[PDB]
Amino acid sequence: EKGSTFGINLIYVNPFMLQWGIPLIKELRSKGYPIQFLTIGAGVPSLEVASEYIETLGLKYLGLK
Amino acid sequence: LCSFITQDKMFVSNPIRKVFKPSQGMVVEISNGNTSSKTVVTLSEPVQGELKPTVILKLLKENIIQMEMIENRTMDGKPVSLPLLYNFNPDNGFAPISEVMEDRNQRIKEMYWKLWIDEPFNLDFDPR
Amino acid sequence: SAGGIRRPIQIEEFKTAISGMSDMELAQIKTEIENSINHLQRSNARLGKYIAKLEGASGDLALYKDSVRENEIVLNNYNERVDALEQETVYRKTGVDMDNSNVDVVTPNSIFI
Repeated sequence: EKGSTFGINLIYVNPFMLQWGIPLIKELRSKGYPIQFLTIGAGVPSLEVASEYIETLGLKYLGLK
Repeated sequence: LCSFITQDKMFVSNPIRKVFKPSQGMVVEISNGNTSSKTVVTLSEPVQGELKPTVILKLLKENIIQMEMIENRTMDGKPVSLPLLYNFNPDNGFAPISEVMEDRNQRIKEMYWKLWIDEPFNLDFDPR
Repeated sequence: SAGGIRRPIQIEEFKTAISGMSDMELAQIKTEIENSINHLQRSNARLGKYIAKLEGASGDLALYKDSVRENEIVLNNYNERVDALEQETVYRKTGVDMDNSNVDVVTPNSIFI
């Protein structure tokens, strides 16, 4: 429906997925596709990695597992 | 305060916030502030020395936000209104405001016609 | 970096991701994994002492044994990941005739005419 939102789960232990996925979000977010949040699964990124995810991706909240 | 709005599906930044970003000179008047249905907020800026109204943000019919947007520097003195229209739906609480995209470009061309062309407004002619 | 994150990662997904990176990014990941290797080898040195101390003497011995067994599984991923770093590196240092056999000049035509 018009205005509806959804999130993405990327698996941290699969760095290839991160290598194409993370810049894909930024591209889709810059054009303003209705993405609300990102969940990083199967691990927790470090401070400096998380820092890039928060500031650059125009998300609203971050999923950590 | 709602950070972004909806353009048909996509999330472009809230332009009402962008316009009302405060600088030196601009003056905001609120009327009937304690009753939602008829409240009228009015921006005024310096225009050619004296102080003229530029933006009228108010309610039309129950679920249409009209951002009447005014250029005073015109051909013939008669100030020209750009009716920006925005759907207010209070169910989708995350992003209530969605822009009316139906006949959007044609409202924009209307204003720019009156600023540039002196002829009667008619868009139905072949570009060839 | 997402490569060499102190936990074991699948290799085929690393072997692709390593391809589309800069040479200074590969050196940063290579530095990070070797530090991770030295962290487990100094950890296995400490686990090695608590084995040799108790082996000199069976509860709280198998729990040391599967702890150093588990570290070898994670360490097996590290030097496998370092092996992929080596293979990506070495891919970037490649990118008179008097017989009338030729001209039959017994004939008037063969000269050039």
